[PDB]
Amino acid sequence: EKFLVIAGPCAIESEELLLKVGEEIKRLSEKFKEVEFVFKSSFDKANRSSIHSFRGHGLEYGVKALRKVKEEFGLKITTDIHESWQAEPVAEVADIIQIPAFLCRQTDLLLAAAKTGRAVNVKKGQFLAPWDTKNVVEKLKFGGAKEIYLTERGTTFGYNNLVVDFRSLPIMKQWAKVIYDATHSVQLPGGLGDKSGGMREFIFPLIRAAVAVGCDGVFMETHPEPEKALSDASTQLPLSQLEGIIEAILEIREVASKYYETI
Amino acid sequence: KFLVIAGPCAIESEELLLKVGEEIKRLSEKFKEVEFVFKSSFDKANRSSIHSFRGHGLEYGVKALRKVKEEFGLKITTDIHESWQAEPVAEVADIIQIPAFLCRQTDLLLAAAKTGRAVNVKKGQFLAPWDTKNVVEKLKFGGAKEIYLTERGTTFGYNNLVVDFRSLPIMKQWAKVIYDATHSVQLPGGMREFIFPLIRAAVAVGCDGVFMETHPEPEKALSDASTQLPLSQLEGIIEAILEIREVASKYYETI
Amino acid sequence: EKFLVIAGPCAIESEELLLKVGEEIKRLSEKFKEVEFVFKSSFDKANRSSIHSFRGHGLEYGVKALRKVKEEFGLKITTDIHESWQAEPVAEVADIIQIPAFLCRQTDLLLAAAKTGRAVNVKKGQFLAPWDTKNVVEKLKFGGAKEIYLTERGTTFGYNNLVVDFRSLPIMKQWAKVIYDATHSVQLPGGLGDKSGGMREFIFPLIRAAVAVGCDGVFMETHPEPEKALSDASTQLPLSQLEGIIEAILEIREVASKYYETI
Amino acid sequence: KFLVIAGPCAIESEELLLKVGEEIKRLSEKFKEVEFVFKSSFDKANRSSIHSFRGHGLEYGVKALRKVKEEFGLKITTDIHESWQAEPVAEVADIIQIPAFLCRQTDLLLAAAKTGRAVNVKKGQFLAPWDTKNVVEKLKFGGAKEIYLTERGTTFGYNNLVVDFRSLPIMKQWAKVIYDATHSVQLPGGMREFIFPLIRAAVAVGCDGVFMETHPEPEKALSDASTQLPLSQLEGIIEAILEIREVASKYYETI
Ligand SMILES: [Zn+2]
Ligand SMILES: [Zn+2]
Ligand SMILES: [Zn+2]
Ligand SMILES: [Zn+2]
Repeated sequence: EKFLVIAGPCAIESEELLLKVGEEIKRLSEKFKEVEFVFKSSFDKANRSSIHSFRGHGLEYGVKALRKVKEEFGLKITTDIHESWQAEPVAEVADIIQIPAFLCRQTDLLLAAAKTGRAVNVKKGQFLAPWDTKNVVEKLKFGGAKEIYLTERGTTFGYNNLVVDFRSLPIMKQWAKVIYDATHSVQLPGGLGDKSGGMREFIFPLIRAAVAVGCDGVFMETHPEPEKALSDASTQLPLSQLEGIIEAILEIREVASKYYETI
Repeated sequence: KFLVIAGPCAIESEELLLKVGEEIKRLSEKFKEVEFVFKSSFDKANRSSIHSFRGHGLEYGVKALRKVKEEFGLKITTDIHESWQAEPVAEVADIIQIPAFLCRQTDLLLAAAKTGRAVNVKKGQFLAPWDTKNVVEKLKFGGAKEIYLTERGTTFGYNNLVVDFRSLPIMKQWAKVIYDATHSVQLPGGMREFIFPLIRAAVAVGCDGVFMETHPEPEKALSDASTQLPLSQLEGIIEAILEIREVASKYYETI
Repeated sequence: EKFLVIAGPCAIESEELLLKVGEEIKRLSEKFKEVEFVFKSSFDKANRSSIHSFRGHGLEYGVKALRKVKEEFGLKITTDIHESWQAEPVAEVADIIQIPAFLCRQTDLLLAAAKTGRAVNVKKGQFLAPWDTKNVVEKLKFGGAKEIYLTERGTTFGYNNLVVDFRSLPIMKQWAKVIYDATHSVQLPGGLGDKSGGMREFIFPLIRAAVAVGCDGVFMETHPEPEKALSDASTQLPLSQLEGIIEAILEIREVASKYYETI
Repeated sequence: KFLVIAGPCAIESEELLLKVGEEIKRLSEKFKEVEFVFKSSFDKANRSSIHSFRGHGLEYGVKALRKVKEEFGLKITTDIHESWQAEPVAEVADIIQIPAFLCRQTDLLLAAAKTGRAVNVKKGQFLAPWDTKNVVEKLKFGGAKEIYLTERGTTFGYNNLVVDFRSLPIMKQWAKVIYDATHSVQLPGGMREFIFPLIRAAVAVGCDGVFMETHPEPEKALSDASTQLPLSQLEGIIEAILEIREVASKYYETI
C-alpha cells in the first residue's frame, strides 16, 4: 500500500510559514510518487505547559491558512481538534482529523470527529497501553469512522521522559493503520523551563527503527528554522533535511518489507 | 480544616446521591474538624468502552447535586470535560474538578477559573510533581483563588499506577494537596485492599485532604465498582485518618 | 511484636566511626526499650558506580570492627555479603546477613547465607515486583533460613530515579517480615557524576508513610557528618537526627497500629 | 565484521550443544561477512525458582563448550557469576559474559578483565544508557581491551521490559554494542512474536552485533522456553538483518 507521510510545521505561526513548507512538501510529493503526503499544522496548541507560551491565531485563521495550502498545492490536510464543536468547521478543510494524545479517551471528541465522514488519526496517549487502543478504534467505528489511524508518540517513562515501545506497532496494527510520530516521541515532557525539551539526535535513528519494524506511515514536524519555532523548537526537523529522511525510510521500508509479519 | 471529598463515582440517580448524601451529612455532624464536600460526576466522559455507563446528562446531574446541597447543606464538587460546561456547573458546584487527562487543557482550566469557584485539578498520570506549578499558574492567571491539586497516581508500566508520595510535599509548594485514595489503586484498562493503607500513608506524609469514592453497594456501581468504598466503612476510615493526622502533623515539614 | 531498627554508617570508613555511631545507637537502645536495634555497616561497597569510589578496608578489617561494636556495646550486627564464600566468615559476627538488592536473585549467595543459621535480610531488587519475592523467600527456606526479612528500597522508575510503591509492604508481608529502607529509597541511581545522587528532604516523610502503612522495621544509614561520608553522602542521616526520627515513627506506628490489616 | 552470538540458553547436554553448533557452523560457512560466536550458559545462577533447571556444573559446561570449539572451530562465550569462575572459564571462552544483574559487581568485572579475554556486559535492567560509561571504565582499568555492552531491555513497571533504542547510539560512544533479541522481549517473573521485529529495529538503528538464543525444540528447553528461537528460523533472520544492515548502514550516525 502507499506509504503515508504526515508533515508540516508544529503550529500555524502564520499563513506565510505554511506556504513555505507546503511548497517543499509539494516538491517532494512530485518526486516521491509512491508516498501519500498529508500537510499538518495545528491552528491551536491548547495544551502548552505554560500560559505564557504560543497557542495560535485562532481556528478561523488556521482553517483559512490550511485551505490556502490545499488550494495552492493540492495537498491533503490534517489538523487537530480540542473540543467537540471544532470538528464540524475543521472537517471543511481537513482530510484527516487529528485527536490529541491527552484527549484520546474523550468519547465526545472522538464521536464528533467520526461523524464528519473524514479520516481520523488518534495520537496514542502517553498513559495508554498498546492493547487499550482497541476500544479507541471501537468508539470511532461506532461513531461512523471508516478510515482510522493510531499514532505511536511515546509512553510515559519515569518523569519528563518518554520511551517508544516498538512492540506497539504490530499490536495496534491488529485494528487500525499505524503511524509513527518521529518528533514528539523524542521530546522531554516539561523538560525545560515552562516548556518541553527534546533530543533531535534520536529522531532519525528511531524513525529507521519504526520502518524496519513496519508501520503504515510516519508523522514528522518540520520547520524552515526550528530554532525560531514558537513550539517544539527542540524537536522540529529542519525542512532541508526532510527529503533525505524520506528517501532513507523508503529505502529501509523496501528492504525490510518482505519480512513484515501478517496480522 | 481537613478536607474530605466523598460520594458515588457517577450520578447513577438522584436517589443514590440522596442516600449517600445522608451518610455524609451524618459524618459531617460527627466530625466538626472536617470540611466535607460531596462529589459525583454527571458524566463519565472518558470511559474505556463506548458501551459503558456515562450518565444521565449535565442537566439531570446539576439538578440532583442541587438537591443534595439544598437538602443536606453540603458543599458540592463535580468535574467538567469541555469549556462550555464550567458556567452551568458553577451554579451548584462549590469546587470545579478538572479530570486528570485534561489537566493540561488551558481553555478548560481558564473556563473553570472564570466562574469564581474553587478549582481542584487531578494530576495527570503523565505529569511530574514539579510540572504542576504551571497548572496552578494558569488558574491564577484565570482568576482562580482557591486551588487544589489531587494526587491520583502516575503511569508505571502498562495498566498500573504507582503513588509517588514525594509528590505531596512538592505540590504543597504551590497549592493545597488532596490525595485521591480510590483512583490511585485502580488498574487502568484496581485493588480495594490497598485503599486504606495508602490513605494512612497520605496523612502520615501530610496532605490537606482526601478524596474517596463511596457507594452503598460497590459491586453494583456502574463505574469504579472494583474500587469504590462501601458506605459503611467510610466513618471508620475518617476517624482513623484524623487520629493519624493528629499525631503525625507534629512532623509535617514547613512549606 | 518488637519493632526493628537497623541503623549504622553506610560503609565501615574506620573502626573509630563505627564505635562513635555505635555509642549513640546503644544510648537509644536504652531509651527505646520497645525497639530491637541492629547495627549495620558494609565492610565492602562491591557495587559502586565508579572504579574510583571508596569500597572499604576489606572483609577481615570490617568483621573485626563490627565485632568490636558488638563486644563494646552488646548490639546485634548486620552486614552484607557479595559472594558465597563470605557467608561463613561473616556469620561469625553478623546476627543478620544482608543480601544486596542487585544480588537478590543469585541462588548460591542466598543458599550460602541460609545455611549459616543466621537471620537473612534480602534487599528487594529495583527490578523485582513485590509478588516475585515469594520465590526469594522460598529459596531461603529451602536453604535452612528460619528468620527472613524482605527490605523495600525502591523500584526503577525511568532513568536515575526510584519510586516506592507502598503496596509492596502488605504484599511482601504475606511471606516474610518487612523492612523499609528509608535512605536508599530516595537515592538517585547514578544521578551525579560517577556517583549516586539523593534527596534527603524526602527521607522523613516516606518513613512516616512506611510506618503508617505498616512494616516490621526500618533501615536507616546514619553518619556523624553525612557531608564527609565516603558513600551515600547525599542520603545518610545526620546522627543527631536519629533520636527524633525514631521517636516519631514509634508514635505514628502506635496510633496507626490498630488499623494494620491482618495478612 | 557484524557479530552474531547464538546458541541454546543453557547447556542442557553436550549433545544439544553439538547439534546447535553444527547449524551455527553451517551458517558460519554461508555468511562470511559475519563473525559467529557460540553461546550457552553452564549455570542459570539467577532462576526465579529454586526448583528450576540450573545446569550440570562449570566443569561439565567448560568441557562441552571446548568440544564445540574443537569440533567446529567456533569462538565461545558463556557467562560467569562469581569472581573465581573467570579463570577456568577463560580457558575456553573467547568472550566472557557478565550477567545483567551483576553488571555493577566490580570484582566480577575485574576478574573477567584480568583473564585477557574479551568481555561482554549485559546492561542491567536498572541501568540508564549513560550509566554504562562507568562499567566500561572499570573493565579498562582491569586491563580489558575488547569490550561489549549488550542491550537487553529496561524495567518498565512490573514484569515487563521495554527496549529504549536510544541506548544503542548512546552506548556506542564507549563500547561495541550488541542487541539481545531474545531476553529483551521476555516478561520477568515473553512474546516470541516480537523477537524478529525488534531485531530489525536494532539493525536499522545500528549496532555491532546481535545476540539470540536458539534451540532445536524451544518448547522443550529447560529455560527461556517461551523465547528461544527455533533453530530452523535462524538462517532466515540472519539473512534479513544482513540485508537491512546493508541498506541502513549508509545512515548510521558517526560516533
Ligand atoms: Zn509539535
Ligand atoms: Zn471514580
Ligand atoms: Zn548506603
Ligand atoms: Zn536465556
